[PDB]
Amino acid sequence: TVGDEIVDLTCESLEPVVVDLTHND
Amino acid sequence: GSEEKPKEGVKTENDHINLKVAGQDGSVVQFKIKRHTPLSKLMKAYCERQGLSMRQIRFRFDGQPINETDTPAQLEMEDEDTIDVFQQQT
Amino acid sequence: GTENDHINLKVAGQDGSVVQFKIKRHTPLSKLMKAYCERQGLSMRQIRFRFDGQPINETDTPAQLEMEDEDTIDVFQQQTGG
Repeated sequence: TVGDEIVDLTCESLEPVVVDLTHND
Repeated sequence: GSEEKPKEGVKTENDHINLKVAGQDGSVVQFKIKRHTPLSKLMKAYCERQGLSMRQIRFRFDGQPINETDTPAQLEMEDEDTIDVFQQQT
Repeated sequence: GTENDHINLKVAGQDGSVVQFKIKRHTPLSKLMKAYCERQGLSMRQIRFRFDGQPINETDTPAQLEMEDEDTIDVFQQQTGG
């Protein structure tokens, strides 16, 4: 095959509720 | 060089999968497509790939014609699944 | 305790290095992992976060995974589902 694949589909994910990030590591 | 789409991660559509199209039973191609989307969106890839009218080729899925309009999900395709293309120049 | 507020998840990077992340339950872990990728330099696509013994999805959420603000997100680079 060797090569990307064009097609463009619907959405990918959905986020009901939001949230921030954190530090650590 | 790179490879996306859930390596065999077909859960419930809207989770893109790689679609393999076998043309002229001589080789294979691997497309990346979700599911809920009509396969006619995929049927032209191969074309843009091999130079096919898209409408002129003939595709198939495990026991299904998947008449483009058919969406992988609707039919229940999977990652790395294949869709055979057979279209002569006559 | 925790219904739809935040919760801290511990993401482990296979090497024994885990990380804490507060993520609202009904929120796609794709954010928590995004922070993990942020934390270091992973791709998030070449990475598969597994939850304390439970394959993960970018959309999978703590609630959806019955996690909590004291669970652990396990990280595995490419191996799980999508």
